[PDB]
Amino acid sequence: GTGYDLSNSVFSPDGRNFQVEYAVKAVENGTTSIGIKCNDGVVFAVEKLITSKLLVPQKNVKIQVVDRHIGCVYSGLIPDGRHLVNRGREEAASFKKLYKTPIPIPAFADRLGQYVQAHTLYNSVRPFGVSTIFGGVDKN
Amino acid sequence: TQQPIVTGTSVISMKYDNGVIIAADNLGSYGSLLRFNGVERLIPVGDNTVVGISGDISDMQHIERLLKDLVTENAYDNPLADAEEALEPSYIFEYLATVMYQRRSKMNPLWNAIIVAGVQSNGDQFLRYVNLLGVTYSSPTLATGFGAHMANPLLRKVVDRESDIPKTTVQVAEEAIVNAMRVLYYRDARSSRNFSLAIIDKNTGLTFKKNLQVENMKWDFAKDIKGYGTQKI
Repeated sequence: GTGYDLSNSVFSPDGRNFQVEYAVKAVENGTTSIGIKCNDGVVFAVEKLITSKLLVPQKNVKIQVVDRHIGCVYSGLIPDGRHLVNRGREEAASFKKLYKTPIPIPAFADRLGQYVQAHTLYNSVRPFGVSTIFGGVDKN
Repeated sequence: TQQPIVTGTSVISMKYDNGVIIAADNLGSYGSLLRFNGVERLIPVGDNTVVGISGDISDMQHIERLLKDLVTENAYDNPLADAEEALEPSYIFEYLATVMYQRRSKMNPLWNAIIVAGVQSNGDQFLRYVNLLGVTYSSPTLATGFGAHMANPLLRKVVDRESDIPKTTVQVAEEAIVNAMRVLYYRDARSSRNFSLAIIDKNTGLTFKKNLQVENMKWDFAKDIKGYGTQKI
């Protein structure tokens, strides 16, 4: 039948999660953002649509910092991206508290990965409306 | 409720015309045993604040971790983290003063005596004390433990009140601190010869000095002293 797209954690007959694919449509509608890996680091860049001359230039900062070495940029629902970075900052502080060393980037990637994946397991939570490009320099 | 195991002795400080000077020795005492000699008890936060902690070293390291997290937290979503919205010495102290009082109210205190030294954004000198009880006070000169009894009387000779502050130069103020460290090495049994000294100035900035030693010590008069009363040889 139909109605598989109405709830989150529900599998459609083709083994797809439509509510997640609907969140991708919110990302596709959003502002374009990029990431470039160089020989010893990473470079993040974001577009900032000027809606009016009333917007103060160099003020509405979109790129966010996690810990002291990780940079995060996202596309789609901006508030959803902030929620993910807030969790990422809590997860980075939790890693540094216990293990002393600042969180490695592959380690940080999984921490965000598991958190976003968790929001696809229940019908009480909404999937994230952002695709986040992130990275930094660690031990290796 | 706890007890201090590894301890740091006096932290002495004073304010001069252009800023503040704070100093502490590099010892980590284990009761009567002078166990560790490579302990930095002055924690610089940014380029405008130095935090000097005495007492429990494990609690000091916890505070040290909290101060590093404060720098990281302040820089989050803040484009002016190194400018207008940088951490002031007043912000750093008040945070610690809140933590110190909350911990004693939970009957589980951080066994420390802390002096926050620094220069504010407007140029004003900052020097305030906070301990395990959460007691806070400001004075032209501030010292913890044995420094309160011995260094304070010496430092107050240079600056007795608020009007003496603009009359005291960096050279005179530092000389008084170095002399106080010598006196503390004479009479404090839990003191070290090696010490660190920090100068926070509104013009020259933060000057952190490491591996300073107590010099020009008077000991020659000891050879003339023999016995405890009637003994001549």
